[PDB]
Amino acid sequence: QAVVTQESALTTSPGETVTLTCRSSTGAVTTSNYANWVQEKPDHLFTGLIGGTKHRTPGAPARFSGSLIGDKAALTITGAQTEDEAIYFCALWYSNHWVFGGGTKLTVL
Amino acid sequence: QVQLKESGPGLVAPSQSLSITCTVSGFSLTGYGVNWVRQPPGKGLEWLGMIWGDGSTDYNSALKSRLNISKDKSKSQVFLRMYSLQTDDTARYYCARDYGPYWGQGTLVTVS
Ligand SMILES: C[N+](C)(C)CCOP(=O)(O)Oc1ccc([N+](=O)[O-])cc1
Repeated sequence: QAVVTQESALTTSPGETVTLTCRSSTGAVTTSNYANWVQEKPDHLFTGLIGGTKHRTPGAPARFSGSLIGDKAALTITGAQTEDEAIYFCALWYSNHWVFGGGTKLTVL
Repeated sequence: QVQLKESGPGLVAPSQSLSITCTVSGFSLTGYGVNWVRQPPGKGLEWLGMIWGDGSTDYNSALKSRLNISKDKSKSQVFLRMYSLQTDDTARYYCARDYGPYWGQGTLVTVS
């Protein structure tokens, strides 16, 4: 069994730099786990952000960036906007399945 | 521009079963994977299965027995199927293209 963890919620403000972090229960997240980052907008709109641990999905704004930081993966926004306010999701490829984190609620004030 | 689209059936009765169809578009169904993710109303995202660009398909272990992902290359559709429908199955169902991601609108499925 493999539980993925994300921060429940985090508060920021325009122009600020933010870091969301997807971690594992089994152990350090790697390139093997192919970290996916998805944003949930109201009315249930998922939009792909980060692919292959760190590939900006051909659509995500330049302010979105993925990478591994320590034993975990992370999504960072460099100069956040109001419209970045949403719940972000991360999935972890454990070889033959996919595990979703609980989502991070990001309030842009 | 990619485009996926969850064309499933309205409500569904308990005991009866459901079937959903993903009409992908803008690319070849043998060149990537497609997953069926689903979110119970007011709940977490959940993977149910995947179907390799080659045809292999894996399944969310605990929901092995009720599913069946498969696809019609010519029709460009990917199909998913559960059996033994129950209440906690009322969720929105989405199909995601691999290498993107690339999500689908979804389509709420109720269960009465
Ligand atoms: C683990 N697997 C194979 C079952 C799914 C991997 O798909 P992905 O790496 O998450 O999507 C990808 C893959 C590659 C790039 N890129 O820029 O080369 C980006 C996203």
